[PDB]
Amino acid sequence: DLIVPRRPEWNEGMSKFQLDRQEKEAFLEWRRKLAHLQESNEDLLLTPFERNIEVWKQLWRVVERSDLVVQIVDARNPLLFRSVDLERYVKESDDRKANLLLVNKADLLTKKQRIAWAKYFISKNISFTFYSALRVMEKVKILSIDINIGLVGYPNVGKSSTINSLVGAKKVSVSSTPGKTKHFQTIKLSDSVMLCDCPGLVFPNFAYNKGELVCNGVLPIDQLRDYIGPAGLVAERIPKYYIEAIYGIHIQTKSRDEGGNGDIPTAQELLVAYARARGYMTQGYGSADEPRASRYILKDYVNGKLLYVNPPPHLEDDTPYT
Amino acid sequence: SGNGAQGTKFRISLGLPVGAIMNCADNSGARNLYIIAVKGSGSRLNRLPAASLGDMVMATVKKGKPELRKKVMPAIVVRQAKSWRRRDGVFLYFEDNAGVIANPKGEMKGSAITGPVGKECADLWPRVASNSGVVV
Amino acid sequence: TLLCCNCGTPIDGSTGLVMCYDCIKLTVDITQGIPREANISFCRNCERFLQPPGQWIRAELESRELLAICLRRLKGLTKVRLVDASFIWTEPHSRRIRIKLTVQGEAMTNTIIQQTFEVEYIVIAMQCPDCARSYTTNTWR
RNA sequence: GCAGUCAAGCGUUCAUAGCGACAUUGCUUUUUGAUUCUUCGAUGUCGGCUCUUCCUAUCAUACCGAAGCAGAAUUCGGUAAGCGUUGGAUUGUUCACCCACUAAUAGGGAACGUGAGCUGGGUUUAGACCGUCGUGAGACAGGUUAGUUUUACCCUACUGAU
RNA sequence: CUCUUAAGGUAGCCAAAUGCCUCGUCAUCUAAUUAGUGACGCGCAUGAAUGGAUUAACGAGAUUCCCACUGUCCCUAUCUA
Ligand SMILES: [Zn+2]
Ligand SMILES: [Zn+2]
Repeated sequence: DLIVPRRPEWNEGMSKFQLDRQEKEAFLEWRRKLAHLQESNEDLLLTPFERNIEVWKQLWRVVERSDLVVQIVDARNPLLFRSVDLERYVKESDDRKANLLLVNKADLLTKKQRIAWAKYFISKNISFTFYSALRVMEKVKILSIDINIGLVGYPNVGKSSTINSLVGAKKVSVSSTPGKTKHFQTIKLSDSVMLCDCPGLVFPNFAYNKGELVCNGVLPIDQLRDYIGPAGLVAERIPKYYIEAIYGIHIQTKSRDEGGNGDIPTAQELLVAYARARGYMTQGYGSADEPRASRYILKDYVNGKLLYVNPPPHLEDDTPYT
Repeated sequence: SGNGAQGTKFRISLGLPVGAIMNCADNSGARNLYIIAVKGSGSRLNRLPAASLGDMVMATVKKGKPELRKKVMPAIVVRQAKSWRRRDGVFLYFEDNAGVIANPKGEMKGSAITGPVGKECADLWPRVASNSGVVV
Repeated sequence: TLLCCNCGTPIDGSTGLVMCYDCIKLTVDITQGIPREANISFCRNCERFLQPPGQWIRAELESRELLAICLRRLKGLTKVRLVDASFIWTEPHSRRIRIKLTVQGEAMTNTIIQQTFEVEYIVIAMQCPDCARSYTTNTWR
């Protein structure tokens, strides 16, 4: 539901104090809804909504002065990366608006998937475009070619490397961490336009909070402690032969045929076929350590080597086909 | 000894000290038990404590059902390989050191015990004797 | 088809279970051994705070490492399988901090039960001994 | 570091059942500082292993007394040092922290006990690497790595033997 | 716009044999780890042939963990020259 607050009446007045306070209060009362929707659903569900006054104030320096904002989204699960009420929000000053969201890194999805998935956005008559940034229907995937400019995105969905296909000049910092690029940078190029990015953020995607799929880049995979949810999800996907295919390991002959695991084992019978095949053993006794081998498969699940894609808006058995 | 133990046990040759890894004999899903310390132990310099048949220990699990391990729990031995002596003079020894998981009051965690069990533990802990099929 | 064996009336399932949910809710407790108010310390010049013996963590208000110091605070919370330690909001000016904790203490015999309990963390102002003495003038290095 | 007298006041109203001001007298060498008095033609310098004994400012044990001491459980207190006071992870470590048992896991001394008793991880030679300084040789009490530990057959003591 | 006479740490890497504070912070290994590994980086004082980064193989090189193994240890005992 509600996600992003408003930018009320800069208005060209005075009182730096006032310009501070009318946004500080906005933040204090913006977060109220978050707490209102916090106990709203059960009393456990809670997605990663930042509460930093500093970055929430920095966001009020960039979008309006850009007046043309564009979104970056990973092409593996593009619903949660999208912001619901950002469309609703960027319609407040009565001027040039309509962020007109886009998607990014579309060089993993196949032919008979991409068109039936463009039907999603088109059926809801919304704007979008596919863009392979590393390297209405009459398109396949448009090349690099196709007044200020905003560039917002989720952490490390590729926003810090999308500009390496525009100028290719290595202007902004990038690694595989969700907290790198900070202290917004107005990158100048083609002086008729001026481009500004922002620090990364995380918005109120209430759908799928605990039993979800935000183990992509949202929480630090380099710092996790659950190691069964974040690993067992990959077990429900990626049929047994493909992990036998890449790594070459021998997992199980479906021993426990009762309601313990059955087919598609869980995150206790395959992680012990990896670490025991990698020699990663504990301190005290030879035992296949799971949680430090789950961080050697999860950095392979998200970078793009082990691939799984979203199914249509209805519950569907097997959309991907390796 | 009275951590739920019924009577007073005679002395038994201290077979398995700390650092020892003894099999588990219950259906709790644990497959071994690493002893770390002992109850009723005595304190002498450089003497690491030890556990005999019937004794209660603190143990860790090193193989099985990862909701069990990486925590300490009480355990009770039921077999040892060190030959001890019953007061009828006979000596006897099993072929494997083996124990059982329990709570601090003497109640077991599982429901049955595979393999034989010592008289000197069954007489002392009744719940063990209840879940046991073979006593020597 | 069993009886609650504490009250008696609740015929429950044989999935493997114990006395009635109301009976375990009211009589049995597995969160004992903790104060529900915790007094911490904090500066009013550098905004710093610590555990009683240790270095000041330097973390700002509403940081992730607040949970680190708050778990490092000596309770029996560490004993039992912590999970879902998310933050609850409290008024900044009323100088209180609130967290809800949930630990899975075992019931009688291998029956795992949720627990929903809350704790409040209150703060008192210090002046930071290391930050002071430094403003005092004793022997130099 | 420890003790004693004044004890604002906190301790359900109930100045010491208990904790704590302002100070004030004053103790031990088991702490730093200060001195340079003894050793500069050899007092072998960290810690640990081992082993013995002593002190009490008592952690437990025994016996007593008082408590917002019903019982239970605790706290404080008095004589009291007879007996005991651990196994382990990390660290060279003293110190520290943590796990676990335990009646308890108290503090200290004997040339900061103890190298012809051991070890040599550390410091403290020469080799060599990094960082900073320096024009440079070279410096760093900064980090890292490698690096010879000697003699008793004498006197006494002690243990045992004539 | 600039200030010192020049330029102003780029790609890359990191509590690294370079990091004082420091037993840095987070996670993990452990019953417990000032150790070890992975990640973070305003880095006292990293850094590009005063060479940077990665590297299969090799190493009487330094360091951590595991299986096996054992008188290293619990805790000592015995035999021979
Ligand atoms: Zn009931
Ligand atoms: Zn301060």
